[PDB]
This record gives sequence, structure tokens and C-alpha cells, in this order.
Amino acid sequence: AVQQNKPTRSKRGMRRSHDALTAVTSLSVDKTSGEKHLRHHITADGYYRGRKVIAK
Amino acid sequence: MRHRKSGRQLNRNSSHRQAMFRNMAGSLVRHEIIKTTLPKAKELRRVVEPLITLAKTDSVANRRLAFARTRDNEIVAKLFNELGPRFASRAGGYTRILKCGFRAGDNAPMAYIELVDRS
Amino acid sequence: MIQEQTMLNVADNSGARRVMCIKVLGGSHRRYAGVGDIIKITIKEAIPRGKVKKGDVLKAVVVRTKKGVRRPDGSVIRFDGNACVLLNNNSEQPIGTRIFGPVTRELRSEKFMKIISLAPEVL
RNA sequence: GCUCAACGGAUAAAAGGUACUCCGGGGAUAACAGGCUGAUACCGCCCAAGAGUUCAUAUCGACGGCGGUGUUUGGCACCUCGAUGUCGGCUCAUCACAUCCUGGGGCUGAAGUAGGUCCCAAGGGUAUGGCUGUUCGCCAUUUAAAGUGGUACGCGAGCUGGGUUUAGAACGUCGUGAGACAGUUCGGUCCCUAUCUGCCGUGGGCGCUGGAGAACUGAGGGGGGCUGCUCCUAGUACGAGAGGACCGGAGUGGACGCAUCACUGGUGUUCGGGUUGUCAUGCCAAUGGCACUGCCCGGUAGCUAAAUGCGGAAGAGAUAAGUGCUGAAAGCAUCUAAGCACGAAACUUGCCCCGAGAUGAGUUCUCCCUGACCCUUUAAGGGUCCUGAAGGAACGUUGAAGACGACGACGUUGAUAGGCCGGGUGUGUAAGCGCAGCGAUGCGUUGAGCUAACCGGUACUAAUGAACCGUGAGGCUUAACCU
RNA sequence: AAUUCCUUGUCGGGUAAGUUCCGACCUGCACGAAUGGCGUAAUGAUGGCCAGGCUGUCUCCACCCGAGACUCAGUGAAAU
RNA sequence: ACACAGGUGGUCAGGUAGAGAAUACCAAGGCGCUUGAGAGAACUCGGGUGAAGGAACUAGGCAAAAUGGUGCCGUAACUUCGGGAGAAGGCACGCUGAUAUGUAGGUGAGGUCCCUCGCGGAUGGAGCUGAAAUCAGUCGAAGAUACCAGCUGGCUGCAACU
RNA sequence: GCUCGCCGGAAGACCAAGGGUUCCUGUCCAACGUUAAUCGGGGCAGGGUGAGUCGACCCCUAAGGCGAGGCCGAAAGGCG
RNA sequence: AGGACCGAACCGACUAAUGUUGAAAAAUUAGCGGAUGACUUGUGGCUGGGGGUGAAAGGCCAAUCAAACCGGGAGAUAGCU
Ligand SMILES: [Mg+2]
Ligand SMILES: [Mg+2]
Ligand SMILES: [Mg+2]
Ligand SMILES: [Mg+2]
Ligand SMILES: [Mg+2]
Ligand SMILES: [Mg+2]
Ligand SMILES: [Mg+2]
Ligand SMILES: [Mg+2]
Ligand SMILES: [Mg+2]
Ligand SMILES: [Mg+2]
Ligand SMILES: [Mg+2]
Ligand SMILES: [Mg+2]
Ligand SMILES: [Mg+2]
Ligand SMILES: [Mg+2]
Ligand SMILES: [Mg+2]
Ligand SMILES: [Mg+2]
Ligand SMILES: [Mg+2]
Ligand SMILES: [Mg+2]
Ligand SMILES: [Mg+2]
Ligand SMILES: [Mg+2]
Ligand SMILES: [Mg+2]
Ligand SMILES: [Mg+2]
Ligand SMILES: [Mg+2]
Ligand SMILES: [Mg+2]
Ligand SMILES: [Mg+2]
Ligand SMILES: [Mg+2]
Ligand SMILES: [Mg+2]
Ligand SMILES: [Mg+2]
Ligand SMILES: [Mg+2]
Ligand SMILES: [Mg+2]
Ligand SMILES: [Mg+2]
Ligand SMILES: [Mg+2]
Ligand SMILES: [Mg+2]
Ligand SMILES: [Mg+2]
Ligand SMILES: [Mg+2]
Ligand SMILES: [Mg+2]
Ligand SMILES: [Mg+2]
Ligand SMILES: [Mg+2]
Ligand SMILES: [Mg+2]
Ligand SMILES: [Mg+2]
Ligand SMILES: [Mg+2]
Ligand SMILES: [Mg+2]
Ligand SMILES: [Mg+2]
Ligand SMILES: [Mg+2]
Ligand SMILES: [Mg+2]
Ligand SMILES: [Mg+2]
Ligand SMILES: [Mg+2]
Ligand SMILES: [Mg+2]
Ligand SMILES: [Mg+2]
Ligand SMILES: [Mg+2]
Ligand SMILES: [Mg+2]
Ligand SMILES: [Mg+2]
Ligand SMILES: [Mg+2]
Ligand SMILES: [Mg+2]
Ligand SMILES: [Mg+2]
Ligand SMILES: [Mg+2]
Ligand SMILES: [Mg+2]
Ligand SMILES: [Mg+2]
Ligand SMILES: [Mg+2]
Ligand SMILES: [Mg+2]
Ligand SMILES: [Mg+2]
Ligand SMILES: [Mg+2]
Ligand SMILES: [Mg+2]
Ligand SMILES: [Mg+2]
Ligand SMILES: [Mg+2]
Ligand SMILES: [Mg+2]
Ligand SMILES: [Mg+2]
Ligand SMILES: [Mg+2]
Ligand SMILES: [Mg+2]
Ligand SMILES: [Mg+2]
Ligand SMILES: [Mg+2]
Ligand SMILES: [Mg+2]
Ligand SMILES: [Mg+2]
Ligand SMILES: [Mg+2]
Ligand SMILES: [Mg+2]
Ligand SMILES: [Mg+2]
Ligand SMILES: [Mg+2]
Ligand SMILES: [Mg+2]
Ligand SMILES: [Mg+2]
Ligand SMILES: [Mg+2]
Ligand SMILES: [Mg+2]
Ligand SMILES: [Mg+2]
Ligand SMILES: [Mg+2]
Ligand SMILES: [Mg+2]
Ligand SMILES: [Mg+2]
Ligand SMILES: [Mg+2]
Ligand SMILES: [Mg+2]
Ligand SMILES: [Mg+2]
Ligand SMILES: [Mg+2]
Ligand SMILES: [Mg+2]
Ligand SMILES: [Mg+2]
Ligand SMILES: [Mg+2]
Ligand SMILES: [Mg+2]
Ligand SMILES: [Mg+2]
Ligand SMILES: [Mg+2]
Ligand SMILES: [Mg+2]
Ligand SMILES: [Mg+2]
Ligand SMILES: [Mg+2]
Ligand SMILES: [Mg+2]
Ligand SMILES: [Mg+2]
Ligand SMILES: [Mg+2]
Ligand SMILES: [Mg+2]
Ligand SMILES: [Mg+2]
Ligand SMILES: [Mg+2]
Repeated sequence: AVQQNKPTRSKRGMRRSHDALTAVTSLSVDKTSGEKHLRHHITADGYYRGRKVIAK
Repeated sequence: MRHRKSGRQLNRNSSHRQAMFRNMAGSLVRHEIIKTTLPKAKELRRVVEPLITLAKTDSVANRRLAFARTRDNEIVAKLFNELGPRFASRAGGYTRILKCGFRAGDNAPMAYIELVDRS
Repeated sequence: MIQEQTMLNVADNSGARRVMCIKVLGGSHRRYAGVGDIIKITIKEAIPRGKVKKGDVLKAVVVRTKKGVRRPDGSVIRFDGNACVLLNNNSEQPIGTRIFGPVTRELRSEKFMKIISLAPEVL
């Protein structure tokens, strides 16, 4: 259940070949407040698709 | 396999889910907007919105049913005196999910679930 | 739906009250036996003065099952117990002379025309 | 002056036990398995004395001879003692053919039926129990048949731990004894999160020479291949009768496999009801919590088998053993040398599935892009500005798709999901009120009320205007056409 | 037979079928009288066997409820 | 060795049901166990239910399942006369009403009498408490309804037993 | 803060033994806490334990220890 | 009355499963035995290594027992690796 040879750092790099993170593609921009947010999420100030959906 | 089934297990047993949605449906009627996780917010629509539809017909029996679902007379009073006539013309869809990002403690995808006629 | 080690009640006046299926005949690895099926049995309980004796080994035809039998409309006819009629080993004709309780239309054939003749009710 | 005889004589002077054990070492040396060998074993063959009424060779085969296999019992001690876990069972198997069944034949001391024997054939199939730790074996009852072997006497980083083989105890037996016994008896810790190969699945990358969306061809690979019984032919052929067919046709099964949920059922802690104890909602009434879902009773969808559909083929090609036709060498004969025909579940096809990473990267159809310039080291070059297509991806709503990716549906021009409305189904006459009753309770309102995943609807809620990726006509060389 | 090698002795019972069990036989390989002999009610987390009830033990598994496994975020080993 | 499912002597002992310090639910009081969030594959873990069959499984009924309470009836071989024995087997069991607006029983006040006189002795029965049984009725599939809570019998080896 | 769940012959309360400031308050979050931490039994600073009757000490002895002299023993020492 | 019976505390450890780099250097879960006695438990004492102690398993004597632990002879010896 354990190895018999030390796997190389080359094999280590090939296993980590798929472990890269995917950056967010494009931030949607609100039409009223003009700030950037995740697509289909509310903004930090509380806007979503123009209207002020939550006070603060 | 999970063919054609419904209802989220939410890593809880059946009595905990029923008691959590009993607390959470009362908390949504009380404050008209709450912030919970996105799977719990989507599953809460199947609890609160049958209670509001129950509240459109103010009978003594329906007060007893809504009390049997919620077990809080303050919620049952708010359902039939306020949210009953507030949603009396809407054909369902009494609430709204607003995804609000990610919780800092555990990266849980959160969401605001609110009533429609709040603001 | 009779298999090995299944106890059965006895549906005729052959002298047995309780027999046990020891082999479902007619095919290798054959699991079950419905009605009309021949089973080799042994006798576990008999009347004191019968045609058969406790410990005899002989054949039997299943005539009633608790699982039941299906008809081509989709209907099914279930009984409350498992019942079989004893047969001879060689001539394979029934030993008793009077069949007790009902039987089914699946039983009737050129092979078991005698048993449905003697049955009080054929469903 | 020593049978110091273990005779180059360890001392004048010395026996045992250890399964309670321990250390140093050895594969220098045993037990397991491999290896080598093949006496033995098993399987063939040669000669033919005889048996077989006669008749060696239908079937047998004495005396003897020659081989094969690696398969038993062994031989050897080459690998391993700084560890290669062992009998049997279980669960997966896989190969051989010296074939148990089914298939094709030859001969028969083959009437038929049923056999004997040998040849071809490995496609598929190839019991359940009783006893015993058993393999084996005997026995019971099946079956078309219950094949023989290889696989570390296949398989313990898959399971078991009954046997063997630790420490306890006992019997018989042996010993003065400690103890010992392939003698028995009762009891007795089975570890490992998988790096690589392998395998089962499922993705990312890039390639296939402009890019993109599809539909394909099929190089190749895999799956599958079992069989009973009854009826007809026909009581015909055969036979003294008893009995009883080939060939051909039809039906119905067993086992196995694939699919499915319409039926019959199971489950159905998300639906309904009953009920016990207790606590709470001010109390009554009515509910809820907890007690394995408290304990039950039913049960929707889904998933399911025991449920019910379907499958194994037919056919074709080339054959094995075999059977021939014509026909010489060899005036005859002869299946073969030339030529031709037939011949099996094997072989290649036919059936099903995967499948162009088939780098030999294929084919078809459709869609998309028709800008300017700088550069020096001038070339399949580098850059700037303009441009951003077809499409994709991401995000969201999600799915009878799913570990995750993937795949499919949908995103307002919208039924994708939730809700809602209606229906269905399930449960079984809610609550409240009234009546009857001393009361428990009964009756009426009432097939009431509630009803999950189902069916048909419905934009009520959530599926955003965008942005992002992908570009800007696509090398060389000939050839054939086009002007 | 906790003792019996031959041995699965033979016979009987039980079972469709019983190397175990129970009852006999005696041919005690290799019982035997306080390293006690033979019985024995009661008792035993004791050994073997049989029957009834019971059942997923099994034919042959199906579904469901939860805890992991799987995905994300945080921390972060080990034998070799 | 750990903010470790372990170990650690004494004292306190509420309610309802119950024989009970069992057990279920609670009071006073104290906690939610120092990673979460999803998903709802195989497989493993701990459970639930199961058609038909019912030990065919297996070394072996291992494990599961089943039995389970109280009262009454009834109970074998054998025996050291104690046992065996809860042998086995069976019946009853809820609620309401009546007997009895709460009985039998328990408790025991005023009142009266007596007295060596007091924290006295009679008498007296108010009030409180309260089984158990019978009869009648009534509800459910099921009344020891949950938790809790013996599987039973036959033969035999060995050891008397705790 | 409001609900929900759990223990309740304990997972509540009081001690002995043992530990030794973990107590309370302010402040801090590097390390420690199997994650984050504003929180903590963590760091830092301050505060906190009041007895004629509780307990110990003390008076008394048990098992036992030590033991003037003594007896015994190469020495050490043993016993009393 | 009882080395009586059933059964919690308490004491024990028969069976199975889990666990086996564990929560745990022997435990958990569901069952199980004893449970007025040869019972169990607190505190304190005493017995010392060829010695103790042992309802006897070569058991136990500080996670160590066919002769404990620590220090010393001591760099024992090792024809062995
Ligand atoms: Mg190596
Ligand atoms: Mg990775
Ligand atoms: Mg759905
Ligand atoms: Mg989780
Ligand atoms: Mg519960
Ligand atoms: Mg010598
Ligand atoms: Mg010499
Ligand atoms: Mg050694
Ligand atoms: Mg060697
Ligand atoms: Mg060898
Ligand atoms: Mg030879
Ligand atoms: Mg001849
Ligand atoms: Mg010959
Ligand atoms: Mg010969
Ligand atoms: Mg070999
Ligand atoms: Mg050879
Ligand atoms: Mg050999
Ligand atoms: Mg040599
Ligand atoms: Mg080797
Ligand atoms: Mg070795
Ligand atoms: Mg090695
Ligand atoms: Mg051959
Ligand atoms: Mg032949
Ligand atoms: Mg093959
Ligand atoms: Mg084969
Ligand atoms: Mg082949
Ligand atoms: Mg073929
Ligand atoms: Mg057998
Ligand atoms: Mg071999
Ligand atoms: Mg092997
Ligand atoms: Mg084999
Ligand atoms: Mg093995
Ligand atoms: Mg063993
Ligand atoms: Mg011994
Ligand atoms: Mg030996
Ligand atoms: Mg790819
Ligand atoms: Mg093929
Ligand atoms: Mg065929
Ligand atoms: Mg169906
Ligand atoms: Mg359906
Ligand atoms: Mg059903
Ligand atoms: Mg159910
Ligand atoms: Mg169903
Ligand atoms: Mg209740
Ligand atoms: Mg009430
Ligand atoms: Mg509660
Ligand atoms: Mg509770
Ligand atoms: Mg063919
Ligand atoms: Mg010629
Ligand atoms: Mg010719
Ligand atoms: Mg041909
Ligand atoms: Mg429309
Ligand atoms: Mg919808
Ligand atoms: Mg409806
Ligand atoms: Mg209906
Ligand atoms: Mg009503
Ligand atoms: Mg109700
Ligand atoms: Mg209805
Ligand atoms: Mg619809
Ligand atoms: Mg003997
Ligand atoms: Mg013997
Ligand atoms: Mg048996
Ligand atoms: Mg016998
Ligand atoms: Mg047996
Ligand atoms: Mg005997
Ligand atoms: Mg003796
Ligand atoms: Mg003697
Ligand atoms: Mg004795
Ligand atoms: Mg992670
Ligand atoms: Mg902790
Ligand atoms: Mg109490
Ligand atoms: Mg308790
Ligand atoms: Mg924790
Ligand atoms: Mg699961
Ligand atoms: Mg169950
Ligand atoms: Mg069943
Ligand atoms: Mg049912
Ligand atoms: Mg049933
Ligand atoms: Mg068996
Ligand atoms: Mg078996
Ligand atoms: Mg058991
Ligand atoms: Mg049980
Ligand atoms: Mg015996
Ligand atoms: Mg004893
Ligand atoms: Mg400190
Ligand atoms: Mg503090
Ligand atoms: Mg502080
Ligand atoms: Mg920080
Ligand atoms: Mg930290
Ligand atoms: Mg501090
Ligand atoms: Mg004092
Ligand atoms: Mg003294
Ligand atoms: Mg002195
Ligand atoms: Mg002294
Ligand atoms: Mg006692
Ligand atoms: Mg002990
Ligand atoms: Mg326990
Ligand atoms: Mg007891
Ligand atoms: Mg010993
Ligand atoms: Mg020790
Ligand atoms: Mg010593
Ligand atoms: Mg020594
Ligand atoms: Mg020295
Ligand atoms: Mg040294």
C-alpha cells in the first residue's frame, strides 16, 4: 500500500498539471450603480439588475 | 440513484430538517428577508410558500394547520392578518432568491431570500 | 413458488398431513416449482393407517401455492397455504381417491385430468 | 601404569528437557511453492499368445518392447531463512484438450431402440443436499451432462479461520523426571489510507494544416452462441414379438443474458391514519416535541424481482474427421498426383455494442471571416491600429444525465426549476358546530379533510443588457482542367 | 470412551441420505479402583447432538434512513 | 505524551408513569461535544422493512430474528425430597359507567367522657386518601400497545455446587 | 435576543485526592486551539482566598515505623 | 435462614461487530456473568529479585518477568554478520 520508488518531481508536476485555478471570466457591470459584481449575484452595495435590492 | 426524486437531504436527518425549516420559515415571516445558504434558500420555498397559500383563507381550521406547521402564534397571526391579504392576488411565487456571494467562514454560497412585497 | 425444504400440506386422502419438497424436478439448477409442477418429496407426518407411510419418498404435483398463479388478463389467484397431491413414482397418477380444497385451471391437462375431476372446485 | 576404541588422545572427573524460551548466523541446510530430472505415476503406441461358438486385431489382450506428458509419489538442494503466509471453504475466474453433454463421422459380435469403440471438434453448457475441517469419498435425489487438468496443489495488501502449527488443560501411551507423541480432546489477536504496472469506468490537453456545427463510413475490438420435454411425421421404417426410429416440422420449458415498470409485488424515516408514555403550546378542545420513523397500519412517485417483454437462430463462405466423382503414375485398381463435389455447435460472416488518437488521424453536408499599415535579420518573420464572425465557453434555471468533470434540456421571442391552479393517487368520514348518551363515545354536516416525487395547465418567482474565448480567406510541390 | 491404531468397527435408533450424536456389542492397539472406579439430583457465559418457535443465515438479494467515501473552502499527516 | 469516547473515592436525590437509584419524558441546573458547506455514486459503517420459502447458510443457527410484565389456572421424567419449575402450556389486561356522586382499607378533626392533668386515655367520626373486584357499555387491526422486559424442550460427555 | 435539540441517579450541584492561579477584570491574537476567531483554561497587566465554632495543627491511639539502654551480628547492620 | 433466586448501582469480561498509522500502547457498541458475599471499595501499612507473592496461568512484582529496574565490573565475550 506504499511506494517502492520515489516518484520524481517531474511526475509530481504532471499530477499537478490539472490543479490550476480558473480565473473568473468576466465581471458583469450593474447598469445603475456602475460597479462590478459576479454575474447573477448582487453587488456589494446591494444593487442587482439596477434596483437597490437591499439597504445597508 | 436519485431518479425523479425531490427534497434536499442537507446532511441532516428527517427530524432535524423539519425542525430547521420550521424555525427558518418563521424567521422569514418575521423579518421578511433572511440570509441563508443557497441550497437552504431554495428548499425553503417549498415550505413558506405553501404556508402563505394556506393563509389566503382565514378559517379556524387553517389557523390550526398553520400553527401545526410553524408552532408559533405570532407567525400564524402575521400570516393570516398581514401576508394573507398582501398576497391575495398573486398566483404563487411569493418570494425571491438573491444570490449574495460566499460566506467567509466556510465558502458557502449564500443567498438572500425575501418576500416579494417587502420594499 | 416451492423450493427444497419447503413444507407442504397434502390435498388428498392419501394419508399424509405434512410433506417436504426435497427436489424440484425437470431441469438442472431449477429453483422453484409453481402449480402443475412435479416435485420429489418426503413424508414428515401421516395418519396411523394410510396408503403412505412416514419417511416414504415419492413424487407430488403442486396444486395450491401461497405465491399464487397469474392469468393472462393480469389477474392472480393466491391461496393461504401450499398444497400438493401425491403421485406414484412410476405411473405418476394420484394415490389418494378424494382431493380436498380447490385447484386451478393451470392444473388441467392430459396428465392431471383425474385430479381436476375429483376436485370439489376448480378455479 | 590408559577399549585415552570419539584410537594426533579438550578434563583426574559430566546426562537430559524446553510448545515458556532467547541471541548470533545460514537459502552454505530441511519443511511450502518454483526449478532441474522423469525412476514412479498417468496417457499413448509396437508385437500378437490367447479370450471372443468359428474368428488374434467388434471388444479384449498374456509374455515383452517403444514413447509422450509434467500429473502423482519421489530424487536433487539451484532461487528465497535482514520472511515468497499454508489445508479446505467463499468470491471472482482464466487456459489446455488427453471431450462429460450437445455437434460431425468410421467400424461394430450395429435389426430397431439403446450401446461398445475410435476419429474430428474447446462454441456454449457442465447439480443440490446428508456426513466429515476436509479435498476426496460414500449416500440421498436430480440433470442433456454433473469432464479431466494447468493456473504459487489459481485466488488471505479480496473474505473465512473449521484443519494444521504457539503459550492453558486432559486422556491413552512413553520416560525416574523435566517433558514428548503426523495419537486424541476442549480453548485459542488473520494488519496495511494503492506511488507504479494491470484492469474497470470517466475527463482534461493537444493533434488531425483556415475556423466551426453536425451526420457518417468501418480499419479494428468486444458481446452473444446452452438445452430439455411433448406433439406431428408414425405405432411408419425396423422387428418373431416385445418394442420402436432416422430425416423433417410444430409447441412448451429449464438455465443464462439484455431491457423495462404496463401488470403482480417489495421498499417507500418526504403522504395519510391509529395508538402508548410524557412534556409543552394559559386551560378545554385541538396540535406539536421526544421515546429505534416511539410502536404499528396502509401507501404516491422513484428504484426494483419474485413481475413480463425479448434474445441464443436461420442463412452464406471456406473447412476438420469423413464420404465421393472422374482419373493416371501402375493397361487393372485407386477420393489425388491434374481437375471436381459434399461435409460440424469449431473458423470467417450474418445478430448486438464500442469504434477515424484507424497519427494510414478518412468521407459527406452546412455555416463563418473578402481591413489598413510598419518592420529588418526577408521569412510559413515580427509589430501596430482597425476588426471580433460562425461558433464556443462561462454564468443562471436544471434533468428519468451524474462521484467530479462529462452529457442533455432551458435562459423572457421563455414552461428550465420552484410556486400556483386543476386533476389524479393515497389515506379513510378533518376541524368546528349540532344532536343522542350519565359517560366513554356514537351520528349528522362528510368519502370529509389532508395529500410527496405524478398528470395537464399557468410567467408568480428565478433564469440580465452585457462581457469573455475564437479572427480578418487560410503553406509548398507537381498534376489535371479553366482563359 | 476426553482413552479405540486398524475405524467412517458392527448392529440398532434418528435422517430422503448421519465420518458427528444416542443405545448396544467387546476384538479394551494402549480403561480400572483415592496421580481414585462407577453412578448421580441440582448447578455451568462448559463440549457434542436433536426438535419447536423464529427469522436476510441462505435460495437471491431489493429498497430505505443516517455516518463516511465524492466536490468546494480552511488546516494538514504517515509507513515507504 | 493530546483541549484523548478510558480511569477516578465521598455527599445531594424534584415531577409524571413505574416495584425501582431500571427506563421514557421533564424541573432546577447545564449543555449542542472548536472544521464547515454541498452532493445524494460504487463500497464500507450503524440501522429500518421485505414477496415466496424457512437453517437448504455454516466448521457451528455465528449474527440476526423471536420470547419478554402482572394475576390466575396448570405443570413431566428424575430427585439428595430442598428441588426440577417461571417446567411446558393457556386465559385475563384499555377506556367509561354502575355497585360505591370514591368501595374495602388507611388517616383521623370537632364533639363528649375520663384523668396520676399532659406532647394524656377513651369515645367519636368529619375531612382527606384509596386499591382491588364484579356487572354493564364502548373504541381500535392490535389495551403487558412506547421504552422496558426469560426462547423453550429432548439426549449426552466432563466438573458436585457458589 | 427568539426559537430548536440534548443530559437531568447527570453531561446538574458540593467536596476529598490530585493540580497549583487554570479564578475575576482590562487588554492583545503572533504562537497555542486539529479551521477562522473579535473568543479562550493562550499572551500581558491588575485584582481576588478574611474563621475562637469548617478543616488542619493539637489531645488520643490501630496496623505499622523508629527505638535509650539491651540482646544479637566480620563491618555495615538485625531485632526489640 | 441462604457462598438462595430475578435484577440496577458496583465488580467482572462470555460472544459478535467495529477499531487495528485507533477516540484508546486492549477500547467502544449490542448482548453477557456475579450482585449479603470465598463480595466490593477508600486511606494507610507490610513482604524485594534466585527474592516476594500466587484459589497455580510460570500468572503478578510501576505499559518490562523462565528471574524486575538503575548504576558499576564493561570497550564481558562473539571461530558470527
Ligand atoms: Mg525495492
Ligand atoms: Mg490534482
Ligand atoms: Mg423533479
Ligand atoms: Mg459534511
Ligand atoms: Mg425521532
Ligand atoms: Mg575425541
Ligand atoms: Mg582423531
Ligand atoms: Mg533469531
Ligand atoms: Mg541453496
Ligand atoms: Mg520443493
Ligand atoms: Mg518407466
Ligand atoms: Mg474375427
Ligand atoms: Mg488395439
Ligand atoms: Mg504389458
Ligand atoms: Mg509442476
Ligand atoms: Mg521433459
Ligand atoms: Mg517435484
Ligand atoms: Mg552441491
Ligand atoms: Mg523462488
Ligand atoms: Mg525462507
Ligand atoms: Mg527483503
Ligand atoms: Mg481431440
Ligand atoms: Mg459411433
Ligand atoms: Mg473457449
Ligand atoms: Mg468451455
Ligand atoms: Mg476459441
Ligand atoms: Mg461461430
Ligand atoms: Mg458432496
Ligand atoms: Mg502442481
Ligand atoms: Mg493454492
Ligand atoms: Mg482448478
Ligand atoms: Mg487462501
Ligand atoms: Mg483454528
Ligand atoms: Mg501445554
Ligand atoms: Mg508435532
Ligand atoms: Mg480526449
Ligand atoms: Mg466476432
Ligand atoms: Mg443449440
Ligand atoms: Mg412496477
Ligand atoms: Mg407507474
Ligand atoms: Mg404495494
Ligand atoms: Mg412502511
Ligand atoms: Mg411501487
Ligand atoms: Mg404525545
Ligand atoms: Mg386535551
Ligand atoms: Mg423537548
Ligand atoms: Mg429529552
Ligand atoms: Mg450455420
Ligand atoms: Mg482408370
Ligand atoms: Mg475410381
Ligand atoms: Mg462447401
Ligand atoms: Mg404560454
Ligand atoms: Mg414549474
Ligand atoms: Mg391538489
Ligand atoms: Mg381517492
Ligand atoms: Mg366532523
Ligand atoms: Mg388527526
Ligand atoms: Mg379523499
Ligand atoms: Mg407539469
Ligand atoms: Mg485407551
Ligand atoms: Mg478413531
Ligand atoms: Mg440437520
Ligand atoms: Mg448407523
Ligand atoms: Mg450437523
Ligand atoms: Mg457408544
Ligand atoms: Mg487413569
Ligand atoms: Mg491409585
Ligand atoms: Mg476425579
Ligand atoms: Mg480540501
Ligand atoms: Mg474537544
Ligand atoms: Mg425520579
Ligand atoms: Mg437513567
Ligand atoms: Mg469535534
Ligand atoms: Mg447513502
Ligand atoms: Mg429487521
Ligand atoms: Mg422474507
Ligand atoms: Mg407490507
Ligand atoms: Mg411473509
Ligand atoms: Mg446444512
Ligand atoms: Mg452446504
Ligand atoms: Mg446468538
Ligand atoms: Mg434482537
Ligand atoms: Mg462422546
Ligand atoms: Mg465447575
Ligand atoms: Mg497562567
Ligand atoms: Mg475565565
Ligand atoms: Mg481575558
Ligand atoms: Mg489572524
Ligand atoms: Mg489558528
Ligand atoms: Mg488567560
Ligand atoms: Mg472543628
Ligand atoms: Mg508501637
Ligand atoms: Mg542502641
Ligand atoms: Mg527496631
Ligand atoms: Mg446469591
Ligand atoms: Mg480477572
Ligand atoms: Mg458493555
Ligand atoms: Mg443477579
Ligand atoms: Mg506451562
Ligand atoms: Mg507489567
Ligand atoms: Mg534477578
Ligand atoms: Mg540468572
Ligand atoms: Mg572485565
Ligand atoms: Mg561489545
